[PDB]
Amino acid sequence: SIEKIWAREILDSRGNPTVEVDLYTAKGLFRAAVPSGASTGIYEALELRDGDKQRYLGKGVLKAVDHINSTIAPALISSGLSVVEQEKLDNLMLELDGTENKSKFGANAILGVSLAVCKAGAAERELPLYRHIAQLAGNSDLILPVPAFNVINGGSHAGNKLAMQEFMILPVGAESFRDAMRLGAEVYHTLKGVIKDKYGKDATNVGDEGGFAPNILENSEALELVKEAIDKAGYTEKIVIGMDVAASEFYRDGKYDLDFKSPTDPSRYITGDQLGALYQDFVRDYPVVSIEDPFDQDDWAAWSKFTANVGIQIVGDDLTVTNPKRIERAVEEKACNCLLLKVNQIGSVTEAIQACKLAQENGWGVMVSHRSGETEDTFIADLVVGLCTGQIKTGAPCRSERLAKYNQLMRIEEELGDEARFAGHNFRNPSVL
Amino acid sequence: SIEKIWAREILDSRGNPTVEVDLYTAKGLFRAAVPSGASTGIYEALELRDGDKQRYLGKGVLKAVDHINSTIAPALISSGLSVVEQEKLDNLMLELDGTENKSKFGANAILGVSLAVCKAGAAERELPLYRHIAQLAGNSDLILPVPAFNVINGGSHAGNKLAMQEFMILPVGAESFRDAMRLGAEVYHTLKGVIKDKYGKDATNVGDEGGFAPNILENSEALELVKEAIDKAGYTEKIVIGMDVAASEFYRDGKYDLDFKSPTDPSRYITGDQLGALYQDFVRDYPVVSIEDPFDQDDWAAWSKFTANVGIQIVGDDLTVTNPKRIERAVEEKACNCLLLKVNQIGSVTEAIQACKLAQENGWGVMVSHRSGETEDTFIADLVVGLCTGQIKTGAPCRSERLAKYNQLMRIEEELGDEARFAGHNFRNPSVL
Ligand SMILES: C[C@]1(P(=O)(O)O)C[C@H](O)N(O)C1=O
Ligand SMILES: C[C@]1(P(=O)(O)O)C[C@H](O)N(O)C1=O
Ligand SMILES: [Mg+2]
Ligand SMILES: [Mg+2]
Repeated sequence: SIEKIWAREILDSRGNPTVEVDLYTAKGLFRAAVPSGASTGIYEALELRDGDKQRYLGKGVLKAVDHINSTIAPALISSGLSVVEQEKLDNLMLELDGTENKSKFGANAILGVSLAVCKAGAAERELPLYRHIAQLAGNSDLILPVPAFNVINGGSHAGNKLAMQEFMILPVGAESFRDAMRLGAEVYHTLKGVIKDKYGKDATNVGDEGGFAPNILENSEALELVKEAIDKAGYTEKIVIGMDVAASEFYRDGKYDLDFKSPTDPSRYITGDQLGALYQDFVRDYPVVSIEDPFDQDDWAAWSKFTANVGIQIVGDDLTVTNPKRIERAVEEKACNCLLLKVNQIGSVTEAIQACKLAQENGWGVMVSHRSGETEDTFIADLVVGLCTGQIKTGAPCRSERLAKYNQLMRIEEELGDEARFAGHNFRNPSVL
Repeated sequence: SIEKIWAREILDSRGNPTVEVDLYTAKGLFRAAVPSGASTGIYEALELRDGDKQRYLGKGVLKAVDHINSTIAPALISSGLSVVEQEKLDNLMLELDGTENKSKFGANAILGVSLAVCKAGAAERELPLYRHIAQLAGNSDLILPVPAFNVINGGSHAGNKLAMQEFMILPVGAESFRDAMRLGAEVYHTLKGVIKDKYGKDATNVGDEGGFAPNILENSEALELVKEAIDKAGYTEKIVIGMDVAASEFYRDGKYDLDFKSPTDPSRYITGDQLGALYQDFVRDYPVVSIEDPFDQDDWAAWSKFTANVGIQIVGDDLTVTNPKRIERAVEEKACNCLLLKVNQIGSVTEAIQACKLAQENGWGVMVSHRSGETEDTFIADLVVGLCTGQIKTGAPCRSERLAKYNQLMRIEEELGDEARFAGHNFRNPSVL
C-alpha cells in the first residue's frame, strides 16, 4: 500500500527545525508536521534533537529524519498493511523503537510518520480526516469545539513579571464555530486597543502564540484586562475565561513563587493552600471556568485538594502529559477533571486516541492542544472534531500557525452542515447534545 | 472543465477576514487564499471590504465572497474553458468586472479565483505549480531565490519611534536555499539575544512579519543591530542588508518626517535631497545592497535623481504597485530598477506575470513579495521560482504564514534536486546563471 515514505526538515513557527513527513500511496501524497513545546514536562516522550551546536544551535532534527527514511519507512512499506490499519502500523513502530519514552527513534519521527499514515488512511476509506478519526475512536456524533484563545501572556517565555502563563477567552455563548471565531477576534482586537491605551504603543507585539504580554505583575490585573475587553466588545455573558497557570515553572522548594522572574527572594513564596485560595478568589471575582496546571506536576495532594473544593474545570497538562499511565493515577486520585491532549507528548495517533478514550471513560473533559512551536499542519483541527472533545486551544486569532487550525475547523463546520453541533456551554460534556 | 467554484471567509495572519477559494476539477480540490497589505499604496487594486461594523469591525469579505459564488463561479463554469486557459479565464473575469481598479467585484475576489485556476491548471498539465507558472511565463531555467528576512521593524504599524519600516537580511553567500534558511534563522535567533541584552526581556516579541520592533529612533541604529547580529553569528561574509523604507508613510508637505510617530513638527522635516544624502551614508557604512520605496509614491523627481546616482538595487513598491502602466512610467523616468511583485496589488495571475516580464524585459530585477496580512497559502513560493526572479521577501523566519513560503521553497529545491540552482550573489539578475 505505502509506495514511499519520505521525511525532511522544516522550520516551525519559532524558526526551529521540525520533522515533516511525506507519505505516498496510490491515491496521492500526504504531508504532516510535528509541533514542539517550549516549557515541557519531564515525563513526555523524547523529542529527538541533534545537539549540533553549530547547526541551528543544536536544534536540528536530521537524526530523527534519518530514522524515518532509513529504518521506519522501509519497515512499514514491507509490512503489507494498509494505511487504514492505524493501530497495527503504530504498534509496529512502537515495536521497532522498543524504548518506553520513544528514545531510540524519537517521538517526533514516530509521530510524523503516524500523522501521515492517518491522513493516508482517511483517503483510502474515502473519508475526511475528522470522520476517519471518529471511526478510529468509536464515535459518530461529531461536534465543533469551543476555542480558547491565549490573549494575555506570562510565565517562563514572557518578558514581563506576570507569573501565570496563559489567560484565555472561551466564547461559550457563540452560535456556531464560525461565530466563535468572530467573537474571539473582535475581543482580541478590542484588547489590542485597550493595552495600547494603557501600556503604550510598544506593548502590542505578540508572543509565540499570538497574544500580548504587557508588563504587569498581579495576575488579577490580567483577568481584569481580559474582562475589560470582553465587556467593551459587548460579549459580557457570551465569553468566559480559561487559564493555563503552568505552576510547575515556579515550583521552588515545595512552594510557589508568583514572582519567579524577579531576583530570587524566598520570602514571597506561598503555599499550595494559599495558591488555591487565590484561585478561589479568581473564580468568585472573575468568570474563570477552567484552570490548567494549577499546581506542580508532582504535587498531587494540592491537585486533589483543589479539585474536590471547586466546581470549575481542572485541566492536567504537565501533570498527565497525554500519558495513559499518569492519567490513570490522576483518575484514581481525582487530581483533575480534564485532560489536555498533545499528540507529540505521547508520540503517536493511536496512543493519543487511547489517552482520550481513557479520560472520557471516567467522565473527564478533553481539550486538544497546540505546542508553542507549531507548523502549517492542521491535524489537531480534525482530531478535536473526530474525538468529540468539545474544546481546543491552539493560539490566539493571530499568526497563521494558529489560524490554519481555526480556518480548517471552519471548513469542517461548513462541510458538516445540518449535522454540525457546537458545544457552546457544554464544552466539558459535549455528549449531552 | 471547472466543476464547482466555492468561496468562504477565513482569517488571515492578523485576525482579519480574507477570501479563500475552492476550485473543483476532475483531478481534485484546489485551494488558495488572498493576502492583505498594511502600508497599502493608493494605486493598488481595490480590496472590497464589507464595512459592516456589526462583524469584524467592518472588515468582512462577504461581499467579495458573494461575487465569486453568485457571479464569477457560474461564469467560468458555463464558459467551458479549460483550467489551463489562465489568460482566457483571467480576461473573462476582467471584462466581467469591467472596472479599471477592479472595484466592482473587488481584487480579492478575482485573485482568489485566479490563484485557484493556476493551481488547477498545473494539475491538468500534470506539472508542479512552479513548472506551470514557468510555462505561463515562457521560462525554462528555474532559479531558487535569495530570501530577504525582515528582522527589524519600524514604520506606521510599529510601536517604536523608528521611521523606516523594514530592515532585512539576504543570505547571498549561501550554498543553497536550504542553507539560506539556516543562515537567516541563525541570525534571527542571534539578533533576539542581541536585542535582549541592549533593550531588555520585554523587547523580544515579534511584529506582523515575525521581526522585532525594538525601541530605537535612529535608522543607523537599526543597521548597527543587524550588522552586529550578522557578525556575532559568523556570517559577516555571506549576508547583506536590505531595507523597505516605505517613505510614502512619512511624506509630509513634499518633505519627509523621520519621526512621524512623534507629535508632528515641521522643523524635523527634510527634503529628498537630504533623504537621498542619508541613503548614501547607509550604502557606504553598511552592506546595504537594496532599498525599497526610498521616496514617496509620487516624488518621481526624487526617484529618478537618486537611482541615477547609486549602484545598489532600487525597488519600487507603492510607486509601481505591480501595475504595467505605473511600471511603464518608471522605466521611462528611470525611477527604479527593481519591481516588487505583489499579486493582490494588481489582482490577477495573468497581469502579475505581464507586469513581471515588463520589468525583466527592461533590465529590471524582480522581488516577489508578501503582505502584512498573509495566510497559510504558499502560491508565491512557486511563483518566485517559476518566474525565475531570483529574490523573494516574505517575512522573518517566524510565524508560519512566513515559514509556509520558506518551507515550500525548501521542498521545491529538493524536488528539483540535481538541476536546482541558487541565485547566490546574482540575485539582482539571475539570468546569467
Ligand atoms: C507552553 C505550552 P507548551 O509549548 O505545549 O509547553 C503551550 C500550550 O498552550 N501549553 O498548554 C503549554 O504548556
Ligand atoms: C508592510 C508591507 P504591506 O503590508 O504589503 O504594505 C509588507 C511588505 O513587506 N511590504 O513591502 C510592505 O510595504
Ligand atoms: Mg499548558
Ligand atoms: Mg514595502
